[PDB]
Amino acid sequence: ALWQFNGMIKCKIPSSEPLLDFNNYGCYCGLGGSGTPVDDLDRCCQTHDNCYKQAMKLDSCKVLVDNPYTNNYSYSCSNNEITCSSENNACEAFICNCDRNAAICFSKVPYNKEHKNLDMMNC
Ligand SMILES: [Ca+2]
Ligand SMILES: [Ca+2]
Repeated sequence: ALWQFNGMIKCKIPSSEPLLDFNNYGCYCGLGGSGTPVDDLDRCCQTHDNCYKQAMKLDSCKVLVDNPYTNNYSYSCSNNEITCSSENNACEAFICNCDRNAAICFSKVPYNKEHKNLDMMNC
């Protein structure tokens, strides 16, 4: 679920405010997205967007009770490291990994403030 994804980002980037810093950035970070990514962070979000699209088409996930935004899974944060629990079912496990990869990607790229709130004519 989104609140668990927020927890993962914090696990990796303690000094961030997830829902604020990674929203309305580039052509892909935030609800929706399309066009040419403007930088590396924008590319992480393009990848995460595609992962969620795949999860919504997974057979093990029930239509739209098991969606990525509200499906809770089991995970743990150990020394700024993220672990998806083996007690999770198939659908829960795929979503946990989408979030895990994004949290890591975010922690490995630069944040360019000049790319906040760009108009669509630039994508
Ligand atoms: Ca997006
Ligand atoms: Ca669940």
